[PDB]
Amino acid sequence: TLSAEDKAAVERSKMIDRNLREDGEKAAREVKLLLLGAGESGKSTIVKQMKIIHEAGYSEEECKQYKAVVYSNTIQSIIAIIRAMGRLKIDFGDSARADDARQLFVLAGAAEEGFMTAELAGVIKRLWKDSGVQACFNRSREYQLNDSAAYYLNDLDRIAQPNYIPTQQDVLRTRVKTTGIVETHFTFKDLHFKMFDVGGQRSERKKWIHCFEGVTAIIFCVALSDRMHESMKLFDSICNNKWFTDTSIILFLNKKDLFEEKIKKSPLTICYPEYAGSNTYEEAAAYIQCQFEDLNKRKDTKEIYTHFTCATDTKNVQFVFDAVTDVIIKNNLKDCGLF
Amino acid sequence: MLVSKCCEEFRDYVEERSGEDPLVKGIPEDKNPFKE
Amino acid sequence: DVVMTQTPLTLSVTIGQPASISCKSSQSLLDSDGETSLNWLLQRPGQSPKRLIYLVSKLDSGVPDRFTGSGSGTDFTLKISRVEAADLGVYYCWQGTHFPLTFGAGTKLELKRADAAPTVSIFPPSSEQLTSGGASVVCFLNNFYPKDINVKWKIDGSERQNG
Amino acid sequence: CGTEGPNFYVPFSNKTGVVRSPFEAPQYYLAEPWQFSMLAAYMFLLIMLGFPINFLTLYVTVQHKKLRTPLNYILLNLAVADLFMVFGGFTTTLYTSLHGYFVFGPTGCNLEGFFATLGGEIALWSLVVLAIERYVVVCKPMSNFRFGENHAIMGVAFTWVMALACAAPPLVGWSRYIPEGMQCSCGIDYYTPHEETNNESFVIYMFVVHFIIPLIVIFFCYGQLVFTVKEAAAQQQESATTQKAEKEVTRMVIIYVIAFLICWLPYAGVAFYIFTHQGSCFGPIFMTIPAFFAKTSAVYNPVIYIMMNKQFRNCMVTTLC
Amino acid sequence: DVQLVESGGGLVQPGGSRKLSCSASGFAFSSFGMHWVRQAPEKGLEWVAYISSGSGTIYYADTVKGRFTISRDDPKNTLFLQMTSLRSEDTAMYYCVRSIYYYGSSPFDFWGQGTTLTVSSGGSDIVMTQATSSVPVTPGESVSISCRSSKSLLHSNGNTYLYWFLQRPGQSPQLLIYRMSNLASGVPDRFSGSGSGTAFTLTISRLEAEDVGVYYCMQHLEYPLTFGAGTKLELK
Amino acid sequence: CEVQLVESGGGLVKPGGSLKLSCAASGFTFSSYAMSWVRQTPEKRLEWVATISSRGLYTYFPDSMKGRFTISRDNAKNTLSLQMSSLRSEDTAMYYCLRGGGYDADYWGQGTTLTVSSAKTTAPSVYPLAPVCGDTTGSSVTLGCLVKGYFPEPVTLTWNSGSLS
Amino acid sequence: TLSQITNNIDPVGRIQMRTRRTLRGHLAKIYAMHWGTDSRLLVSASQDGKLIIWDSYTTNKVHAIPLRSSWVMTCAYAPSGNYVACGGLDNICSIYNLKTREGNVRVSRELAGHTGYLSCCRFLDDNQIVTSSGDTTCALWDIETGQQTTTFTGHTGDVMSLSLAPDTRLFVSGACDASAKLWDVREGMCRQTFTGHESDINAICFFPNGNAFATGSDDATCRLFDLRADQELMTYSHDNIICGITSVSFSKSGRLLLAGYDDFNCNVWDALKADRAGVLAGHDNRVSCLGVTDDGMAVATGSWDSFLKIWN
Repeated sequence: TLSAEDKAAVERSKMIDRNLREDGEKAAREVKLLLLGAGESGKSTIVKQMKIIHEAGYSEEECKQYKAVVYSNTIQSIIAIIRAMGRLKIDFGDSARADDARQLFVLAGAAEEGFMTAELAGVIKRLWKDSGVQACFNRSREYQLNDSAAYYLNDLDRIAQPNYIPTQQDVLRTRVKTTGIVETHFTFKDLHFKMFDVGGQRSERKKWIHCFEGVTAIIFCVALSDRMHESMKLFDSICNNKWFTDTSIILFLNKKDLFEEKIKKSPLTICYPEYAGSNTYEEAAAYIQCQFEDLNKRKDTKEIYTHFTCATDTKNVQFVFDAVTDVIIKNNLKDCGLF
Repeated sequence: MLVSKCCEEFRDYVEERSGEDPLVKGIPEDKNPFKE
Repeated sequence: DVVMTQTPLTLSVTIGQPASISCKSSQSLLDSDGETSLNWLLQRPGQSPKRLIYLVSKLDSGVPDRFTGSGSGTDFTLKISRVEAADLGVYYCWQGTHFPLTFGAGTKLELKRADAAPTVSIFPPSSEQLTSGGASVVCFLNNFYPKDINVKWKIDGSERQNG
Repeated sequence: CGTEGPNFYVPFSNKTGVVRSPFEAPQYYLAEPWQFSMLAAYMFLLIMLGFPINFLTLYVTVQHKKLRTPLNYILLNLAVADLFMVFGGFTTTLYTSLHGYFVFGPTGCNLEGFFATLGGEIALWSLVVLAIERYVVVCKPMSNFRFGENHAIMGVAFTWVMALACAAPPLVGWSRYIPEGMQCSCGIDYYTPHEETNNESFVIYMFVVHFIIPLIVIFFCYGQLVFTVKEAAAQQQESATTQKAEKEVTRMVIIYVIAFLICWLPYAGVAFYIFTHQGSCFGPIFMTIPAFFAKTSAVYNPVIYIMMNKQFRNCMVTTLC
Repeated sequence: DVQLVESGGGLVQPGGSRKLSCSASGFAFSSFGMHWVRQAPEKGLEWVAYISSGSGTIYYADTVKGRFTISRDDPKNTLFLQMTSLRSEDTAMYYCVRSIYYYGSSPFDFWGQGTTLTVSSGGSDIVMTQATSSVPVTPGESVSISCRSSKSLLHSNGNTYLYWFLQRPGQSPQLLIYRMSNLASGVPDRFSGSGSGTAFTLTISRLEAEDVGVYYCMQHLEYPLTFGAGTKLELK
Repeated sequence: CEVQLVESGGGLVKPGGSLKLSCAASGFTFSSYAMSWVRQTPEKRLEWVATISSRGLYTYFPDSMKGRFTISRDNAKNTLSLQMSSLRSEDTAMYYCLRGGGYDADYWGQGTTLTVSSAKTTAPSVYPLAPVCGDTTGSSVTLGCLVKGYFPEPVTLTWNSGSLS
Repeated sequence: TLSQITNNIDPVGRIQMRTRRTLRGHLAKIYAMHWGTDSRLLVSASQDGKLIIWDSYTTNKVHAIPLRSSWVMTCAYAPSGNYVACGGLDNICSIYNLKTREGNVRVSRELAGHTGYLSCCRFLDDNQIVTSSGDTTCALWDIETGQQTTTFTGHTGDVMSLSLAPDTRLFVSGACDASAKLWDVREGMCRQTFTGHESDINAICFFPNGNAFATGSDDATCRLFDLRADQELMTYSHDNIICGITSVSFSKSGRLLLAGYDDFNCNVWDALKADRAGVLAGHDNRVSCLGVTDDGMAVATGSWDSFLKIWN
């Protein structure tokens, strides 16, 4: 029995293991929706207004995941300002702040979750009122500074109540440079939905050609009326890949008002000169769907979910939740012995 | 620079490396803490 | 010696040929923040000195892109792709890393004059000045030959270095 | 009506003096040897069909590890069950109608009755549990739950627990195992009285636990399934393949129900008519009708639930040779 | 900043009960095992009790099992030691010591300041022997202290479970060397350890001022954990 | 208001004397911008003078000259002033005041001239000598002028309504 | 060719390696693994949001690190054992200190600046790390100061993965321009560029003396490339393998060529005789990764089936 002090590592391993099992048991039950497209100037923007208008859910917890981001923005902003004070040789209006400045470097490692004693708040209020700090803020175009720096520091009263709920505009302000992804953790009909709006296309084919597999649904955005043959080639390559034989393609033909006007004035033949149908929505949409689905050639079933949509009043949540439920049911029956 | 010189290099590096690999040479179980 | 050396000290360059001048500092110019306090400056005769390059790579407003600073530590290089009339003057590399601030020796860039027949105008002092114990000869030498020649002073048949 | 014995009861009057012990003389005075000739040949027929299916099942599950999933374990259970019916039932009955009398003694009688009843009950509740499993998986009643190998293992163990809760008591001192019908097959004495072994409480226990609960459970689960699928079909009016799946599932569930009633409502009706219509007596010729139906269930349950399953039907391409 | 602050010490009548506390902050308290070690007035260190991280494993010294209880409240990051039927021989300075056990970890790497308890008046264990109780030294010289055990400390797993600690006068003990060759964080490379099986030596080169104190060797092969009596360094 | 840089105080000073240069900067954030003084010797050698921070709490001066020059600044006129005593021969130079410090000195001031000489101002003797007859028929003829004893520079000489220099 | 040069030497013969350990516990796809330099500790990356470091000798998980972003594509272990570097579609390389960690997990650095996904990374020492990204650039970062200090541009398509020379003086990169490029770390530029695959090149590794390397591609071939001769030496392709290759590693002597296939197998080639020497089976889904210990005693395989297996 070579257990000597060692019969302690196993116990640790079993506690870590239990933790890994518990997060894992909960996860994987999430319904994940992947949005792709953006092959145009503004597709995901159209997606964003439809999301704003027809999608919601702001529990306390989703607002809470932005707490660390708010704090990090604030701390990094004040750090940037202080460092610029050192760089530009700006002195305190009152030499007693030199003591604050020593504390400042200490309180700068105090950047933990939600340390907002009245003393720190007063130090920040005093710095923000300083003329050299105001001078830096008004010269912020020469360095990097959140545009909302003054907005928040001037709003500390509103910001510090424990019932603060970030607005939608607050979220829009959360700064995104090169990568995004959109997340929500709302509850609805006892299902936890997770919806992801991704862009970055026109070049990231390799990320979906094989990085995705097992996802619940694809949402493919197409610019109806906004080179083109290369797009058909990319879709052919992705669409017909043997590893994606069993994955559903769901199509939201968006900007339908402009498309309906364009097909009145712009023939479908610009894209497909061999098209002999009429320039009605139904025939042109059916023809496009046919051209895409014909690229498969290796699948007896289709289960394509086609939708007929209207204006800003369209009951979207009913439509989205019915489609989620039918796909989950058919995907639960497919592997329960019944067929 | 042709292939066979580098191939003598691959030989003269490979030859005295059998004595360390425990797979091709195989391994006695006493020379591994992987006995159960 | 305290050497703040810009090299070469004197260069004759063809019109349009690029010029590269090296700057060597007696001490390292890196501060605690990892930055470089370097300015490339041009001082023209009759005009205020004008900054050419700031922070090695940030080109100053209104300065042509022909001026390019490069380098690190004590090794600096200022490059001019095209030598033009505005480039005339004295070139300096100025560091603000160490206090008191130190100024470089500079490179004197001037345009070569055109070759022409030797124009010599001489005004010896009059006999009144010669009997007065003083001698001041006024000598204008325009487009003289050879180029490699120094100002000659001859007194009583002997060359005089002083004066 | 019958010849009461200590270790036996022959449903045939001894007032003539003709009846003998079923452990002793070939009982060729109850019926002419041609009837037992067909009986034995039929048992041999079902042997050369039953061991084929269940063995091929085992070989194929071994061969293809894609089928090695938690959900398929209870089908392995079914294979085992019918192997019980093969060894406990058919072979010793063969060796007795071939002889005319039961050779291995009353202890072999207990062995046969035990293993036969054990196999039949394990199969019964294996089917109950599979239906329960499909209910939980598809209807998803339990919010935020998974169905892994642990649950299949608890299900199998539970089937063995309940099966032993029926087959083992006659081995410890409750209702006795005796040759029933043509006396070549030993089973529970549900048809005579015997106060020493308390047959009534045991038979009532059997009728309720091994009849009322299975029927109630199957109706409830499948009712919820049909209700769920009808609602789903109601919501997705335009998906043709879903309409196909609805129709096919309903076809198969109705098949399942009729198979299960065929399998068990014979014993139920016989015992119930014994109970409410006291004072009667039927003989072996009609008393071997239910044995017929049960053994053939030993036949046509392996086809329907192993052969027809499209997760095993897809091996039948790789199976027939 | 990792802190362990013991409290609850004091003077107690014999036979009474007392709960000591050790308050932890600045680290993941619940991930660490915790020990209580005590030191009689003029004596060495003796291990008292252990509670694992997660409280799944608890060990007591024989003279204390059944009567004394060690416990921890991990959510409140506090360790407790409840003492009963206190005798005069329980009078000691008590240190709380943290210890995480995993491949390559350094057990016993941080000690609290300790709390003092004073009680009024009224075999199978490995013996470790340092036959020399004190040694006079002069600065700059190099010393080698030795200690030996009656059984081999080399285990069938290949490890030799030997630790060396230093207690400077008036301060808490400080870990110096673990598993024969690892330099403790912050300890100068002038310390070095060697030995074989049952006899071991710690050598200091160019001994400095701060090096003065009592040096203990210790086995962690099996519980109860046991210390040597300690070796004092006197100036000439 | 208008960004203005005015320098004053330059001229001739006797050895051992004192003189006050002043640079006034207006139209911009004088209080939040540093300031610099730089001297240029007539021998085309630039020599650093001084650099003061935006608010004047940190001042950098060469040690070889400390104790001779005094710097001060007034926010009432936004003006920097520098007094010099015990000047040397090398202090005869062109002085520029620059907005910002060594890390932000982008604009250079006009500057003023400082000359030190122990000689007292003397009227220069000016005598024009024209070329002899017969050597004046060329296309370009340059006259001669003997100016002796000149102090200080420059000496103004105008002939023919000042047309010729 | 190597094949016609080594024909006389004896073949290796029967390679019958067995599982000495099965590492159980991921419950989703594994995307990455990395051997520690002790040939004993290792890190694995899974879509469960966990980075696990295991002591492979006892079969114990040393750490399970919860990731802030689950869309991971690459990870790396610092040779000191002091740090890891985990990437993601967030374009950020997060650095984690494994030793001065007084028990909780802490972000030690967030490397920001790529404009496409971080596809690969390799440490130099606790200072500098070389990384590749889908933005078509590679970059060397000073982690302490957080700045991209060196940048390797010149690829014209997405950069897929990277391989450090054994002496860490050179590195090679493979991209979707179907090219590999050899880069000198300190000048930050390309000495040589090697083309020939028609596919994006997804994978590459080195002969142990650092003087040659082999690549593996989704085009179902492996290729041998020589640095000093600057060209392909050999192609490895079964005619009936048209699927992608996921992973490559050499045996200690270079004698064995290990290759992972979409067909669920790891074929082992005799590098000297071009004969297939062996197969690693036992998995129910794609082998996505593999590696040989620095000391040569064992190989680990990682798979789409969420399990790791240890072989010798």
